[PDB]
Amino acid sequence: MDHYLDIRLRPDPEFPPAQLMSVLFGKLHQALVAQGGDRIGVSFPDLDESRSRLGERLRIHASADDLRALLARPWLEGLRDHLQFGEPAVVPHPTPYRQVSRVQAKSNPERLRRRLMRRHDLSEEEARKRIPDTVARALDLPFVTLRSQSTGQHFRLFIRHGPLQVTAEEGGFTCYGLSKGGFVPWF
Amino acid sequence: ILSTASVLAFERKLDPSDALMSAGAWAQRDASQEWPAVTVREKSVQTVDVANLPSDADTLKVRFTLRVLGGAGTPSACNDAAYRDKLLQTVATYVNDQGFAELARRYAHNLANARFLWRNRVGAEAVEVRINHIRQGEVARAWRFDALAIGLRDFKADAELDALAELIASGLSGSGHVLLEVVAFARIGDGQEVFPSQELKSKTLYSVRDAAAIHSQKIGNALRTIDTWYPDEDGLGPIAVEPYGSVTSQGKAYRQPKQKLDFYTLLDNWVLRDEAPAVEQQHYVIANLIRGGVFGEA
Repeated sequence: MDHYLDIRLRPDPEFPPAQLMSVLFGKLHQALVAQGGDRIGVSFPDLDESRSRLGERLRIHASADDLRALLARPWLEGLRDHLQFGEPAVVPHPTPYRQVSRVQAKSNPERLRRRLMRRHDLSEEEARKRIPDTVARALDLPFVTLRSQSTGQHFRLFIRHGPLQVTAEEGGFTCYGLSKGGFVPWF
Repeated sequence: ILSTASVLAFERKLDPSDALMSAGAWAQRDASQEWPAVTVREKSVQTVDVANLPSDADTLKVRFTLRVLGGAGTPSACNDAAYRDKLLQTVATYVNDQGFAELARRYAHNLANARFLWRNRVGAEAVEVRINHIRQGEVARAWRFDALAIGLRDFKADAELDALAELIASGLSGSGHVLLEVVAFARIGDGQEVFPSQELKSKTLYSVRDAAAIHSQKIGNALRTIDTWYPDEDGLGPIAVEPYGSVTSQGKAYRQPKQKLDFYTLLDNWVLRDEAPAVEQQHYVIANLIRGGVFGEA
């Protein structure tokens, strides 16, 4: 956790950086699924909260063995033309800590209507009256649009950075690099 | 005075065909003759069109055909005969100084890496490009590159790349007729979605006859990414050869008219006032001449 690897987005004359970010995030998700482990933290060094911008720089946080296992994986092939890869340097000691969390939303009422059909055996009009169409959740959070190998539907994954703390305790990490209770340093 | 003609239309060189798509399996690509074609299907999410590779396939088979014409200096439509003669003389001096050498190397590079697979190359773990020089219906000189070794941002040298480059230079000079069948193979994955050209059901995709395909102008734009001599900053790589260096992805234009770097001012003072520009800049001017245009005053 003491080390970090920094990825900068090369500007692209054919693609805006958002879909490049989505592609690389899917590649690192596949790399972490293949590699395993629960000590991989993500960071957005230039996250703009004014317009919910993802940013043009990426920071991944891991240990030395985890970082060399990640860079040894051949997922990096086919993406070197658009990114920078620095060195697994030690993170600065006086750094505030913040958490990253995947915030999902119930933006589609018909999914929950189908769910309550499978839970309470209600009819179509019962679910229509019980759940209006205005219950959609709109999030002013940065997001990435990806499709999964298990389910081919394209899903949107919101990423939100927590408040700055002064210390961090041990926690877990998901397959996306998002923390289920962990923290990443800010610098 | 020898002013610019009011009509100076140029026909395009390096004609690209519409790049088809097909579905295939890796290590079987040597028999790529009757593979099935990727088809755009309708799935309601609102109705949208999507195109994805079949289940028992991991390789895309984007194939197209390229004609290298020559005679880039001759306009199809002109008004002033003196201006046409002066422009032809200027192009003749450019050809005599270098015989389409560097431009052909860059075009051969852009053919070598499957940049014409726009969104089918970033997510592919292995991309292979096969280029044939077909003559009288038979392959006279076959090439086979790997797109990963040839980067999108550097223009290196290679023996096969030099052979393809001298073929392109012979085509652009007019010493012969060059026909290239370009077949590209990319390991996009099992069942991963492909990205054909988009047509204007909120969004619909391009097809020619029950088969997804890429527009010819997209392949031409990918082959025009040879411009590296613009005042580059923030580390941008090669951009498509356009007048006023326009890039839609960045939303801004390099080679502004305020600076002495756009195609029109260099063309003018190169053929009107005889101020020959730099070798890289004149390469850019000849690239604009090769791509064609509707140039000319009003």
